[PDB]
Amino acid sequence: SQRMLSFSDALLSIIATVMILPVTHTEISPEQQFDRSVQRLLATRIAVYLMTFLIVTVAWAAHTRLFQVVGKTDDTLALLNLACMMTITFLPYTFSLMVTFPDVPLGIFLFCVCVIAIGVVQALIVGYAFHFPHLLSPQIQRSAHRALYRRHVLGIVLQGPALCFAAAIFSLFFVPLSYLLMVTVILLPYVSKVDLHEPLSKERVEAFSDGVYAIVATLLILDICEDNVPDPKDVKERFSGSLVAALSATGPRFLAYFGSFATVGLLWFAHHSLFLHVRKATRAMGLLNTLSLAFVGGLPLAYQQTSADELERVRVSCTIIFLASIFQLAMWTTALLHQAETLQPSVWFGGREHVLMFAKLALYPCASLLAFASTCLLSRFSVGIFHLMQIAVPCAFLLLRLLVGLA
Amino acid sequence: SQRMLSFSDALLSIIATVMILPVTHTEISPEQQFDRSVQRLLATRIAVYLMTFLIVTVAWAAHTRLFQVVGKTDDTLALLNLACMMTITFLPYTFSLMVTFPDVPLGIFLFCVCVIAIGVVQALIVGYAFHFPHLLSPQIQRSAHRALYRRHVLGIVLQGPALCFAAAIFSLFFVPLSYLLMVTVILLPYVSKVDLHEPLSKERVEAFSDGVYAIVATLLILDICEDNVPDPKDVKERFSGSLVAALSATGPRFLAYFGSFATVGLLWFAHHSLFLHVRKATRAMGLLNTLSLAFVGGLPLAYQQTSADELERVRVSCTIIFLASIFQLAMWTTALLHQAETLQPSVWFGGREHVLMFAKLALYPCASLLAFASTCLLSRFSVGIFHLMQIAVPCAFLLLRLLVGLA
Repeated sequence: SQRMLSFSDALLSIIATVMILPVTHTEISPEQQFDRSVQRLLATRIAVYLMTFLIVTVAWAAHTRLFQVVGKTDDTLALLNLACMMTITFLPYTFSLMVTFPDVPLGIFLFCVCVIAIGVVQALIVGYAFHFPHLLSPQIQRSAHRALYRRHVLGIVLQGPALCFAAAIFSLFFVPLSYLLMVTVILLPYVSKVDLHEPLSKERVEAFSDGVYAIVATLLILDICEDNVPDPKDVKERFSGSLVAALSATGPRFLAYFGSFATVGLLWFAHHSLFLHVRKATRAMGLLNTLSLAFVGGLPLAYQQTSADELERVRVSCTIIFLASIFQLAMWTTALLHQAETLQPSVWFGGREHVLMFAKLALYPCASLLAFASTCLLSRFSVGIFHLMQIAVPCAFLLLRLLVGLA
Repeated sequence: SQRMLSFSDALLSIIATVMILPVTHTEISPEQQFDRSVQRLLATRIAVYLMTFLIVTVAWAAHTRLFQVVGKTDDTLALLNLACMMTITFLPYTFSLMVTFPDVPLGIFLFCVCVIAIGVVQALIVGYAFHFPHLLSPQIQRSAHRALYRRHVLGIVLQGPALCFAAAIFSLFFVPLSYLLMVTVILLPYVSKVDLHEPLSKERVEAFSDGVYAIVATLLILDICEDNVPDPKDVKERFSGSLVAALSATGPRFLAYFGSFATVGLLWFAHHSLFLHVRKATRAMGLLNTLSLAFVGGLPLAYQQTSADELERVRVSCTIIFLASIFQLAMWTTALLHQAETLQPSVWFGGREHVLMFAKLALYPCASLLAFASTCLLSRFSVGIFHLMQIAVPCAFLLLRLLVGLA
């Protein structure tokens, strides 16, 4: 069923985003005398977040590819894919167990137990589909007489788990540098030396993108609602017998959320407008989408420091913006492959909304590059001015594009 | 556009769920000598979570009703509804500001500022639609000549904000018992003394349900990933130079997540199977759905205590299960209204999957009622046995239903 995939992508997007939580609240204030240690901690949190997001995205891609061939789904497959969701959910904790405890073989053992678990869940799904082949994709067996496709399906869904099991066996009593056998789970699908590897549909990848955009836009208000509300005892504290004082004190956090939700929401708007006119995505499009989502998940942190010299924090925020928006612009740049089967005819080269899409997606990279140029001038606190300009232009952007095209 | 509503419902579901975060981690351990204060704190967190979920659901219903009449959407309306998302997002914090600081008029002022903000955003959306009436619903003005419908739209979208403004003005220098003028925002839509009030579509309400189910299933693994991983210094701590000891110590949390995700996932499965065969929902269906989602959002807490005499905690968990599942069973009970326009013909009274749906939705209420009966016996620790039985039966539930129907 198509609709179970909606819950699938929502839950897997939340799982992909789980790692940004320790990243957002990371004691950014340098009042403690452990600045080098704090920077090392930020480095490891960003690294683990990126790696976990990539791993969960790979798992989600595998799940949706499996559910393309078995699109028709009964209740039993619903329970089986719920078990698959259990396993994908437990993957990030095992990855974190690796990262925090590298030398201990137990982390490798648990992560590969998780990989074997997801693999055997997929294998059970495929076996149940095979035993009653009425719910497959319409052309796999309802139209094709080749049942040998089952062997390829089993291979693609079990190559990873077997390699992870072998890597765990190696790590038990061999050199722990055998991390590459685990990298094989992404290496082998990446290479195509030997219809399973068809690119992901626009609907599912866009649903994942929408879910991750929603969670990264809302996580900062999650932080606000956690403990940023003034306490009943706090009004007696600080000798401020009023609520205006506490609200003003917590105000910069609210300005941070203002900027964060604004930037993330308009990035989602640009991503959406890009994905309105795509009809058949490519693997490069999926890779650029996952990279862009990984780098846009970090905007909460970037704005969280830039709200609190500070030119370096503004630089970090603008660099995150630049990365997260160039990885969106690479999607639209990936039209030289073929405009016929990737983009709608109305948005083709020399199209009706042609320059509209160019500019509507290139303003954010343009804004970040102008910030990079502005770093030279001392009054480089234009990111707030950039915030206002970049949120005000799309309201009148149609008029600006019409004026540019008139000449 | 239909698809922008997907991001709408995802973000608004996350906003509706934001309040369960302080509820989940609420120092349940009674080792502190403030047990009465702890119980009072739990009471206020549950109350604020329920009220906030109801308020955000009302806001989401208003938003989706507005976007039914203006379903065709351009970029400008995308930015406007993003601003509406800003306002709906900020609503829960203002509600919490009320709850923590009741007597202070500032909380009322800020919440009504938020209400006026969402109201004026809706008003701007309606005005932009009116000035260029090419993107309305196909029958509002593309087929109906009555432009007076604009007055009713403005009334329905501005009656709430005006009443909240009046209530704030009252609270400024009158008795603060004027909370009822704010209850009017839900009272007036509830009453129908005087096509805007058409019941919500199955797609949107089911998308909201799927989003909230995903977040409530995943929030416990969020808690696990936050700080439940053993620390690099923790292995030196407790004189346990190994990882097995720390993993076993944090094990009951993982069993809690096992049970939580299992119960929430199968409740989502029951809800989904219920919503496969509905084609036109009613207002009673929407009310029962929002009530059920509110009461299923609390399962994380319930299992969080029941993992950690304890018969009372098991009782709380089973009571939450009972409420969250009777409020689903009331959906299916609401078929006596009309099976023709609510349920698919294959699932009508005396249908093919008739007893299938009855039992498939009634097992969880049956399990909770059996737990209530089992509380009498001393060995009432059958909820784990109930967990295993209730997750094992749906795998073979089709066979059980076939055997029952054979006789």
